[PDB]
Amino acid sequence: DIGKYFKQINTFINIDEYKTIYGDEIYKEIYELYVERNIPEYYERKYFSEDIKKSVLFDIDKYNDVEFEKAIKEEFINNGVYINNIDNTYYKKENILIMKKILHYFPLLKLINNPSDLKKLKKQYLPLLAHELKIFLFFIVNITGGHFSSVLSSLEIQLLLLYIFNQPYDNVIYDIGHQAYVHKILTGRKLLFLSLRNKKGISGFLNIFESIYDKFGAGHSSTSLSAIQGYYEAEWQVKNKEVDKVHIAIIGDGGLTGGMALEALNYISFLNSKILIIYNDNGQVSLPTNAVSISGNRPIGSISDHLHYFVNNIFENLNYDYIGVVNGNNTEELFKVLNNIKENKLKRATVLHVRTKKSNKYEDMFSKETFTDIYTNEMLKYLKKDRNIIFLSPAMLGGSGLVKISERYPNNVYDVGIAEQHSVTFAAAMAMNKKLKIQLCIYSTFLQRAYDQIIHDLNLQNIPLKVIIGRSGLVGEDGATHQGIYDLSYLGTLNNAYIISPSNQVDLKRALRFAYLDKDHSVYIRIPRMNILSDKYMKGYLNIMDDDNFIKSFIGKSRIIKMTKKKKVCIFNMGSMLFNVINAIKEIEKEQYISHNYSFSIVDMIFLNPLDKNMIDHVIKQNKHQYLITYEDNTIGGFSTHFNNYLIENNYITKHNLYVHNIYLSNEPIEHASFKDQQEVVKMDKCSLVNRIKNYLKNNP
Amino acid sequence: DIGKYFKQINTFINIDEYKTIYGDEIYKEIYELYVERNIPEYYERKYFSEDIKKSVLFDIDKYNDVEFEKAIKEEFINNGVYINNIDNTYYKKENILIMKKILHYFPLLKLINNPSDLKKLKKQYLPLLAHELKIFLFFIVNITGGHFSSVLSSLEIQLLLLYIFNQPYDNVIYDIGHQAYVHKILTGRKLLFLSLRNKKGISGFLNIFESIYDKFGAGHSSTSLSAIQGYYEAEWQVKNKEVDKVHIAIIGDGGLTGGMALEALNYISFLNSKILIIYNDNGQVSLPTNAVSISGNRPIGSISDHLHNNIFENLNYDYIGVVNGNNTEELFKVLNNIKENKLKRATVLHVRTKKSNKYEDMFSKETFTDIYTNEMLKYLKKDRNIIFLSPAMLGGSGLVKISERYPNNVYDVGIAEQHSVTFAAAMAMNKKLKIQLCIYSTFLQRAYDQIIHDLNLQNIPLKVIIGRSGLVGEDGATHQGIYDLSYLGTLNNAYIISPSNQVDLKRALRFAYLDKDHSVYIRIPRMNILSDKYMKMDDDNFIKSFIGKSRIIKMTKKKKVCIFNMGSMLFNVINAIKEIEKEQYISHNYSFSIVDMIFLNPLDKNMIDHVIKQNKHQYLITYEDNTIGGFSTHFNNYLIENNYITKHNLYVHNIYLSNEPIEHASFKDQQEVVKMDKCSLVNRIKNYLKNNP
Ligand SMILES: Cc1ncc(C[n+]2csc(CCOP(=O)(O)OP(=O)(O)O)c2C)c(N)n1
Ligand SMILES: Cc1ncc(C[n+]2csc(CCOP(=O)(O)OP(=O)(O)O)c2C)c(N)n1
Ligand SMILES: [Mg+2]
Ligand SMILES: [Mg+2]
Repeated sequence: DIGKYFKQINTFINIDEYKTIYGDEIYKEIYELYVERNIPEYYERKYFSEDIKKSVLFDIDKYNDVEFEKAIKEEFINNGVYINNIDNTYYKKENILIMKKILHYFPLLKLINNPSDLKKLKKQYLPLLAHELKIFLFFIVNITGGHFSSVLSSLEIQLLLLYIFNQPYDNVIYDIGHQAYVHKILTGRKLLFLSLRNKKGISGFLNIFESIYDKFGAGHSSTSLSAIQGYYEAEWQVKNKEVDKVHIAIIGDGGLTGGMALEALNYISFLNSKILIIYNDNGQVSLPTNAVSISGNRPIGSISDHLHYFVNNIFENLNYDYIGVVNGNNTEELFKVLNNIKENKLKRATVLHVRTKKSNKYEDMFSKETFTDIYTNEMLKYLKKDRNIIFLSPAMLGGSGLVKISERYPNNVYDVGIAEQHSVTFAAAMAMNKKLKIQLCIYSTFLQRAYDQIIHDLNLQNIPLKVIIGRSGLVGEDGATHQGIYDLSYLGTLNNAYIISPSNQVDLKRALRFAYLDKDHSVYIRIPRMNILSDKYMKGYLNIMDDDNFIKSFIGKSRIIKMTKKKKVCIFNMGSMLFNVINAIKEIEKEQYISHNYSFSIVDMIFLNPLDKNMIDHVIKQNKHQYLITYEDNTIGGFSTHFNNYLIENNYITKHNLYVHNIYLSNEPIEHASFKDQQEVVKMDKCSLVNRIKNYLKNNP
Repeated sequence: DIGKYFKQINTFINIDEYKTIYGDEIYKEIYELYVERNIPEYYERKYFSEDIKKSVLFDIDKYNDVEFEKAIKEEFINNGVYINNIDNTYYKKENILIMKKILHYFPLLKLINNPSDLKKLKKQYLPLLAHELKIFLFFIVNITGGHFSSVLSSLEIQLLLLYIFNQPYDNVIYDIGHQAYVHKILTGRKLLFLSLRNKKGISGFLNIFESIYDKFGAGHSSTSLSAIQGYYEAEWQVKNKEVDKVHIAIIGDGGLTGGMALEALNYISFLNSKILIIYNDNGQVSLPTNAVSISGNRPIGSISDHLHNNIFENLNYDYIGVVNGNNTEELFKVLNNIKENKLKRATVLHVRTKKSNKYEDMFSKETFTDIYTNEMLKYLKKDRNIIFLSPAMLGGSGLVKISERYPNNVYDVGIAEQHSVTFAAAMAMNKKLKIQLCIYSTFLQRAYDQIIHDLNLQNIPLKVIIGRSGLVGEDGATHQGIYDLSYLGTLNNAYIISPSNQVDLKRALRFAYLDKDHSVYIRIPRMNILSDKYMKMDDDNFIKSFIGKSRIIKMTKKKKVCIFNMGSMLFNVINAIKEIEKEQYISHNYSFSIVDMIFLNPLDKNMIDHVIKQNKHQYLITYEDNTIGGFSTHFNNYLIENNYITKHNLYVHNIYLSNEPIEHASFKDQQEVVKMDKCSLVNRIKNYLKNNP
């Protein structure tokens, strides 16, 4: 029985305040439908002004598998879902059965699948539907995972934008897309929601390849305003060269802190684009915000404090029509305002300030701890003796591991909001002080915004700034928007840039000890989004001093993993997926053919600038290895470039008759899936490795 | 005679308004010193409170060459100039003699060489000095080149900041650094100002390797506020772990339009950093602003409209009202009050200012940007659905002639590279329009998360025009476009075209016009089009014959060596090949072939394998106008995929721009420095051939 889960979900929701917010009649309706479980016999007549064409969910028992699959495919196509991008296993008969079992406990939600079925609900009962969605999320994101609180924050906004305006004819764009689950539910994607953030399933972000209701997809913030202005200006130019559409952008307080968002706001006002900007004010700018920083728990930004006090303001100074602070969780008042905007027309850009609420084997080779925990522990140890370490983060204190540092040394942490560019330049200016050590913690994907500051402001001036790069390699369920696979490819193009790519926690400790002791080098350390390897794995597989000796023994000193005449093949591993190479090598030697006609050596590279050419020439010229295969956890242009270019410098292929091969993550969007599945997709896992090495050995003898 | 130049400069400067701005006494002093040329005999007593220790500029005749060089080196070192970073020829005896000749015509400027010598001038005569600088720039930038109007815009700001505050103890940071010539003049670098934006001379931007008075180098806008906040927070943390110094940032209206500047402003207010922000309001946001865009000549930004409780007051800033920037007395009053007191809160001093008041035989006068403009206008004549965008670089990108004639077709977004790329991408999802984004190579470095995450990930068919690719020249290392192929080549769903001459550029433009399903990048170089003397179809046929179709330049048994050229430096390879065969040894033991590659994605492996398996070439050398990770990566990796080097006895070499800061110099000198010129090419190829036989 699943009813106990729904009862517990309802208990977790404060039902008493429903009366005060809405009214006695609304409270009674909600209590009867969702608490007393009293459903009318003809509730469709009571709650809907017109009859609704039901889905194939209620005619499932009368279908064979082939016909049922064809019918569900046609239904998804007619509701705008590009079903060919979803694996068929998802829309089978059993999955639809499970979804029906879930939806039977939702009298109004089980009968709504498209905006047309939404508009047949009586307006006065809109809060009731808003309650059902609230339970549904609590049942789905609990099982599949993803962003939760932000979805509840803007539930009424999505509901009312679907109810009132005519999408997809009218353009509506969200900012980060991690809170638009309700938008997906009422646009034809409800039945597939059990496949959230899996292989060939529903993404956690809006995608222009899932449906037509997703005008622009994003996972990086501060993008909605520019995107919606582009939509408005294109739809204005098309008519000019020959605007009944309503262009709406929903951006939160945190998103507006980003520079691109501010530029877009300024330009939207400047051009006077008839865009409604729903500023979702919720009190959260960074992740998280309750953490104590150098500026307290206050949300980051003078705009945030000004708007909280104002609850002429900033928007009015920028020549915006301002509708006062309107509750975002009140369907009545927001309905009034949005319906007025619909019936009328925007004669100038308008900001609808809205207040909302937020709080209200493979497995045996990885332990529970994370590399970021190791980073935090080392930084705490180094802070215990030296207080001149300054940490910065672009609104990612929790992910970067700085929260435990901000609590204990609040004056040592600067949370600049979503200000990657500002974070880099600020930290660089703070690193010019020889009496301070500055470490900047930023994700691999977010450094793509600040590469220009890394090059122009940090690399030209040789400023000794330490940059900690988190979430490097394959992230997992977040998707292609969060793929940290461009670190070595863009950092390796710069001089003065020491780059360290630890594979296990020991190399991470040594890299951070070097960064602590170093005072004249800009050092980047690539921390993977991965658990630390197990000690048993380190001993069995990896086979694993004063200041001057350590510094001499660390920089550019690669670690040796494994060391009719056989052909000798050496693999140069750079990155964090060395475990795949080790297991592939352990698997290959079982077969007699390769174990008789070949021998293998594995060399672990921890550096990209400078490179350990001594180890390369030890393998090439001393032990006379034949084949050379690189293995990097990065896309093209990384370690393969440096290894190939060093060999081309010295013309080793002519000298030693070397066959060369390269293995790296493919240059195709690594879609949302698990980390193991992501390894399997790019064919970089153990079995794919053994297959590829066998093919290469047996193709070039 | 040099006096005629000074007379012409005096005529070019409006001296009548000096009376109205300052007063009759100041007008009389200015007219007597600078117009009437009535210089007293003991004017140092009249104008200065204390005596000034003169430089070796007056005792130059008493020295030999070596002793004078040592003395001037010591003088430069004691005035803060890191003279070891400047070529010795710039402080020879003759250069100092010429600078002395120039300075003798400046009664007060010849006697001032450092802040200490500046503070000995009477306050009432500060306008007089402010006039001298105005002439001096009018004489030096005219000879050396660089940014001119912006320096005159903030002349009083720099002069007064030097006069009033204790630099370099107090931290003062400018935004872009193209406006700080007066700051360089009165910090010990005046004598070297003839070597402006030359090889091993003084830069056109503030550099932390030229002097201690430069606290943060610039070149990309929107950086001053973050840098000054970093300085303030470091100075605060040092004291906390154990602020008498004044932290001042001078940022203009255009600089604040950039997103990083806005974030820095918000965060400075948020943390209550005691920073004085001199908002240089001049009415100029983009380059230029008089161009007729979709919004006319109006300066870009609602902040510009609001200014030119305010926005600053809403952001919890102390606001001193609009103060004139060319009035020395009023700004002196305000800044002197700030000095005598001390900021108890972040303060924005709104200030209003004013803005308007052979190698050679192989290049013609036309620039590839002109070709781009002509082609785009020709295409606009038949189709009106072409939309152009640029981040505040209409003149440089070549869009001015497009904005003037099709104002509804151009969106000048200010310094909004990120906004420009995302805006254009969202505008490119409309299948009824063609969107071309024009952006410089270095400025595109700010727009990378949007190129990857927003444009390439969603396969949006946006055309991007990259200007100033390769070596730019006098602008310096901050403007080096040597990362286009290294960061764009890591892109699926991305066609990249790197024309070497105008014909390939026009073909790329025709493809981008006809194409409707690909994101196409075209690398226009900062170079003139090649001379026609040097060089000497339907839609489906052209599209088939263009994409991934490289061009052939030139094509005991001789060893055969082939060079794969990618980029815009093909003329160097052509001349190197023409020169190398003159020697009998190489012309007997080798034969050469040159293949011009125009595409990084998709690649013309047909031409590669034609040279590698049909004509049976032996050696392979790549040549690109880009840094590491560009074409060399793709060529080497393709050869590694097919294992051609092992099976077919290949020697491989690569020639690309060095990964070291290419300092400010001429384009020819910049080619010489990276050893990528003709003579260096012949030397390198000879060495490689004769080292691996
Ligand atoms: C450019 C960028 N930087 C950082 C993040 C990480 N991030 C995700 S949630 C968040 C803050 C969200 O703030 P807001 O816009 O108010 O969203 P809400 O909490 O209202 O959903 C941040 C910094 C991001 N998504 N994009
Ligand atoms: C990041 C960046 N984008 C573009 C440019 C090109 N650019 C040079 S001058 C200028 C505008 C300068 O505006 P403002 O800050 O008012 O300077 P001022 O005219 O006062 O010297 C621009 C966009 C630049 N220098 N930096
Ligand atoms: Mg928030
Ligand atoms: Mg300006």
